[PDB]
Amino acid sequence: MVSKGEELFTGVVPILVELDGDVNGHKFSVSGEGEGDATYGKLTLKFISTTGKLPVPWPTLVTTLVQCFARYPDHMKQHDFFKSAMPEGYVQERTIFFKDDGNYKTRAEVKFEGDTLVNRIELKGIDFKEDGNILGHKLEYNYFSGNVYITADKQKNGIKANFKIRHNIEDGGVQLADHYQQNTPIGDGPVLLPDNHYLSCQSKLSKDPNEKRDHMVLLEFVTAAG
Repeated sequence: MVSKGEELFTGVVPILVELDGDVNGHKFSVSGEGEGDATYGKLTLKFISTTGKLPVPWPTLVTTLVQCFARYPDHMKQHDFFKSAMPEGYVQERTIFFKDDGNYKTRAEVKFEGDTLVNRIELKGIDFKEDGNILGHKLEYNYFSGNVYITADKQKNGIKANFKIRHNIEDGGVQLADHYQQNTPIGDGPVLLPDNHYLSCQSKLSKDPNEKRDHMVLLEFVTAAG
């Protein structure tokens, strides 16, 4: 049978993202608008910086800026924690260790507001080197992929995940970002605790030729597997 929360994602769902960030005392805000279609695991979004000068590369913010839009194959639907927590939603927490540099710590609440999926985020970054790859803006703006490895966290009625992102440096090298993640439902009802599996993710960053504010256009595909 079709799950309650699963039925909320059969079609195109509008998305709003709101992030407040503080990286080594540099404050910034990001507003995102777009849509997701979990039938195809497809997200299309436009992000705009609204306050302080964006102190970090846009690519380092992709993973923080809604895994309920993952396409879960039919044979895997009973391992989809994310949709099962809806519409009340879940809290997502991460620490993102940038190798030989600082870390982000994030807390996000993901839920429906009416028919819109909303991601509200607070982001704190510390210990970043002021001429490093992040504060020095030395990362390429193009494309990366990821495998989010998900395990059940039945103590907290949620999940844990960890994964690595390799961000291309302009010089040719790679800036590693080690992600550690926990998700806990906001409601008190039953959620699907999954067997071990992963999310295969692909992110394509682009620019709106007409847009003069600091911004990021994102096309993303997310597919459960394993």
